[PDB]
Amino acid sequence: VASYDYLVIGGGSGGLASARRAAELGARAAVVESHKLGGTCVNVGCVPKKVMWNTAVHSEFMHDHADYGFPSCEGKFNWRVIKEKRDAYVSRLNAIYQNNLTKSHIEIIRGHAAFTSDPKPTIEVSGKKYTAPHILIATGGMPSTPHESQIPGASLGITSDGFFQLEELPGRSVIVGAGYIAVEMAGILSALGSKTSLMIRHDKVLRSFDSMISTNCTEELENAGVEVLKFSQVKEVKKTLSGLEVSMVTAVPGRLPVMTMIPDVDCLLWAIGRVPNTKDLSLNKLGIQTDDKGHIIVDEFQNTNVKGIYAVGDVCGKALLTPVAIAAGRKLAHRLFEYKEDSKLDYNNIPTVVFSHPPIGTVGLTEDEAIHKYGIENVKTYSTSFTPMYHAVTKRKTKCVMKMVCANKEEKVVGIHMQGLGCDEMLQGFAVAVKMGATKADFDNTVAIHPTSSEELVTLR
Amino acid sequence: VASYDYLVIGGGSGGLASARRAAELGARAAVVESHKLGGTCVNVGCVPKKVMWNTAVHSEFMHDHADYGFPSCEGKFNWRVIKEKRDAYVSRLNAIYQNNLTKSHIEIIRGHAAFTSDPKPTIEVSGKKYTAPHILIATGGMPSTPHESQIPGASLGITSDGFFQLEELPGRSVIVGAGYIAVEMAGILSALGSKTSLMIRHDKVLRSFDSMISTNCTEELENAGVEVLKFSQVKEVKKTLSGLEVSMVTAVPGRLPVMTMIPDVDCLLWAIGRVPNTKDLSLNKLGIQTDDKGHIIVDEFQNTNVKGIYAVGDVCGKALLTPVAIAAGRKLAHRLFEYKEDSKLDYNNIPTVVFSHPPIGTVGLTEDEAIHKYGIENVKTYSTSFTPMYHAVTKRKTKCVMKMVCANKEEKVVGIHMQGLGCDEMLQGFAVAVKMGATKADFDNTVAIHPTSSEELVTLR
Ligand SMILES: Cc1cc2nc3c(=O)[nH]c(=O)nc-3n(C[C@H](O)[C@H](O)[C@H](O)COP(=O)(O)OP(=O)(O)OC[C@H]3O[C@@H](n4cnc5c(N)ncnc54)[C@H](O)[C@@H]3O)c2cc1C
Ligand SMILES: Cc1cc2nc3c(=O)[nH]c(=O)nc-3n(C[C@H](O)[C@H](O)[C@H](O)COP(=O)(O)OP(=O)(O)OC[C@H]3O[C@@H](n4cnc5c(N)ncnc54)[C@H](O)[C@@H]3O)c2cc1C
Ligand SMILES: *SC[C@H](NC(=O)CC[C@H](N)C(=O)O)C(=O)NCC(=O)O
Ligand SMILES: *SC[C@H](NC(=O)CC[C@H](N)C(=O)O)C(=O)NCC(=O)O
Ligand SMILES: N[C@@H](CCC(=O)N[C@@H](CS)C(=O)NCC(=O)O)C(=O)O
Ligand SMILES: N[C@@H](CCC(=O)N[C@@H](CS)C(=O)NCC(=O)O)C(=O)O
Repeated sequence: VASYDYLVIGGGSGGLASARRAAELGARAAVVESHKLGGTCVNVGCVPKKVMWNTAVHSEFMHDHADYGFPSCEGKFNWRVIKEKRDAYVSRLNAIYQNNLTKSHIEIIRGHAAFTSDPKPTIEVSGKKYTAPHILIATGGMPSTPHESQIPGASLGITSDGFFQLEELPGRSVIVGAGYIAVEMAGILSALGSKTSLMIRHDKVLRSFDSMISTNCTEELENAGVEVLKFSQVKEVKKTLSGLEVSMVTAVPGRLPVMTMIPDVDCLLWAIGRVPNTKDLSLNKLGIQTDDKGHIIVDEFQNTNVKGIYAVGDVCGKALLTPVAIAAGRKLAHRLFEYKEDSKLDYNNIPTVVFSHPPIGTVGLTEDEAIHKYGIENVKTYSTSFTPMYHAVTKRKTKCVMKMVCANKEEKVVGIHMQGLGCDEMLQGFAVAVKMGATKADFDNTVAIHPTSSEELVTLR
Repeated sequence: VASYDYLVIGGGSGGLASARRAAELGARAAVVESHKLGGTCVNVGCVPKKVMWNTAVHSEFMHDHADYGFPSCEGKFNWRVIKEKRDAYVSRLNAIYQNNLTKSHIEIIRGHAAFTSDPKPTIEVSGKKYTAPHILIATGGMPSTPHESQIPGASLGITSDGFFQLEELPGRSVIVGAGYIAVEMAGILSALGSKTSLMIRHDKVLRSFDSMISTNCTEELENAGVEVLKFSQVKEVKKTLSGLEVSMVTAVPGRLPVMTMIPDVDCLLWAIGRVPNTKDLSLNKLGIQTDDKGHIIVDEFQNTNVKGIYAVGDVCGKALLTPVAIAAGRKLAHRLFEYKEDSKLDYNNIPTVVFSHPPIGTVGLTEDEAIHKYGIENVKTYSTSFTPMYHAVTKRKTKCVMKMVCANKEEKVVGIHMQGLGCDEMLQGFAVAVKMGATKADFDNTVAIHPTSSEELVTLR
């Protein structure tokens, strides 16, 4: 039984960040990884998604070429070209992260870890045992898929994982789900030329975001040529002579249900949820608490219910973002190796960008949430809607919407919501100000930058 | 003699903003304008520049088309197309601003104003006299040009004003100056295909910015194909059979001066400075103080040395930006019409974006300025240099540089400097945080947004 100061299970964002910080503090750490380092962020998430987004962005801008005095650009996107370059870039990152571990003197244990029956928390990887007074579980999650028992033929569809394996642009694609990943995929496929449908169970996408964003976002998708099938769900899928055939039930409220067949589907993409990766850990051998979805339960300091066992990131099922896993993993290392007992991540005011077209940036409370938190009488919002200067000369148009949620008399800024060109790079610094507890006067007292979209947030009235 | 509560001379940013705010407060105001409403911002500055920038941006992105899996885009930019659309957009703004005045019940007095000999401050416009207990001078400035006496043939070159009148893309262009406007013009002309030279008196452009920016900016220009003629100046200009011929002296220190002729120049653009527009105001009839450049002298509350006469904007020659004139004009109206005596603009921490390629964002103190203000021992900087993810797949490259200047033990953030893709929209919110007095811990305690360029500023080490 080889002993370490810190044993990290999972080599993704959370696991890598925590191990690296602990190593700086003097800990002798090891990272167990069964697949590729970089985990979801590098291999099948953040990075490859962003590259594909940059690609779709090129597609749109190329529609405006003629308006801007250039000659029309004629044609066919070649998926294999960018696919090959994207994969290579991912290969470059795997090698970098491996190097990052080595230079820090972190040992890399390759293989699948599982807890043992042993009294003091001990894991086994490929017959060998390993132990540490501090063990971090950061196994992330995976895409959820329907059971054939509930939706026959479900296994004919792919997930975001399968998306990153595609070698050609699908002619006809149907995306099922209404969350950010669904929105993202539909927008990329559609910009690149796939005939795309997005199938949602209600009337709007991103229903957990501020209602101004869910509304605007659903409209922007339609305007960009994505067919949004509202109040619809898949009843069954089947392999026809040429592609798939999707049976769906549409049940608009105040109406009779109607069954529709969607034929000649090349790609059926499930974007319905993510499941934690805890199933093969043997948690129960130590009685580690999970919820009924398999998520590991932790307190505010990332402690599990077992002493010296912690969990961070997607496996805990809260705020499923790379920077959250990183920050929680870092704070945890300072708590354990620097004896900072108050060291923990504040889960409020975490900013999010959704890579739609145009992109979405959000931080803090939605209008409804502030209304529930402070009372209708104590909530004031400010908002604007405009056409970015970029489109002053284009026939194609996109809008920019911004909303500021204030609370109390002081008008403390408790939430910012926007969609528009530039919003992806604009959010970060306002998130700093929101975190610091700025009020509307703080915003108003900052001189504007002209001409930009960003200045709109500092000149709201 | 028609009397008003507030008389505003000049219908640009400063004048329009002040008059509109005063009118909201109940003032009976009039705006005197001899040309077009919107002044420099609308007609020959901010707006038309930004449109041209968006156009040059299209040019660059179109170089990356093939890398991104698209077919190569072949050719010739048509200047007249965008020029016509740009002019129309400007026409649309003039009509909007005129309307904005009308709905506010602001009278518009068309013509050129000049002060009279009359005891109580009174102006005359086209034979009629006008008076008010409060008179704002917001006449802006103009491009500076050399005297034929010092540089023979100087009058063959054009200014940024003339740039907005060009009907065709110049084949060969030479820009003289090292300030933001010079940088901006060279970058637009060069991206659009003009064979461009930028002639500077020293070794770097933007010498008043942080040295990290002046260095990076000069390098980025060279990389983008702009020829930067260092330590050079124009000795004479002459009209040859086909274009202009520019005689220049190059005087590199540690070297002998060398005279060079630049032949076949289509466009010689002077971007050497701006002069205040006070020459035809008859200031001396009231003894209003100016400096030796003709700028109006004011105190911290925009008061001139004469009671009930104020000045804002470019004519005062400090922080020559549209949003500064606007903010100072607004604060002044609240002081005069809302009796807020402490109402004034703080000229510290004003943010600036330079529309280069890639764009520049700056706010607060340069490294040298903080060193002079707090002492070497009390200044700590953090910086980074990286290649934006956008270029992970392109053969063409641009860099992103960021620098944070901290002061004292607390590490208060006193200056932020960056250049890179997205920097134009990224600056605003960090400028809010800087204004509020954030420290490095405030930045560090804000969760990052991945993957973006913006996150680099919150994860500096
Ligand atoms: C398509 C997609 C797009 C996304 N886009 C973004 C985005 O733009 N921005 C953003 O912030 N977030 C984004 N996310 C979410 C972000 O990727 C995740 O929140 C983040 O990767 C979670 O990190 P983690 O460390 O919890 O887990 P992971 O990164 O999943 O790491 C888990 C690791 O543990 C390994 N492992 C699992 N079990 C074991 C075991 N028993 N033994 C050994 N190794 C094991 C796995 O192989 C893996 O490498 C996206 C996610 C997806 C799916
Ligand atoms: C090429 C260029 C690009 C720029 N780009 C930017 C940018 O991107 N962002 C930014 O923030 N700033 C930019 N600026 C600077 C910004 O335009 C100026 O700071 C701003 O317009 C100054 O406003 P103002 O009200 O002082 O004067 P102006 O806007 O010049 O207004 C002066 C007005 O007074 C009128 N007038 C003058 N004298 C009289 C008189 N005697 N009687 C009647 N009317 C009179 C003039 O016709 C004019 O309309 C740019 C400037 C230029 C030249
Ligand atoms: S996609 C890989 C992830 N990288 C990042 O999110 C960048 C993080 C910043 N550079 C930072 O906070 O320092 C990832 O998994 N990173 C793990 C890591 O240790 O950086
Ligand atoms: S280019 C014309 C200028 N407009 C702006 O700078 C936008 C200002 C913001 N909308 C704001 O601060 O409200 C300009 O000269 N504006 C004058 C005005 O009164 O808005
Ligand atoms: N600031 C935003 C919006 C554009 C903007 O600033 N527009 C001004 C002209 S400079 C406008 O349309 N003003 C008209 C009005 O007052 O509504 C951007 O640059 O996209
Ligand atoms: N955040 C910036 C920089 C890109 C970035 O985040 N790169 C990471 C990969 S996700 C990297 O190269 N890491 C290598 C390292 O640790 O230096 C952007 O998105 O452009």
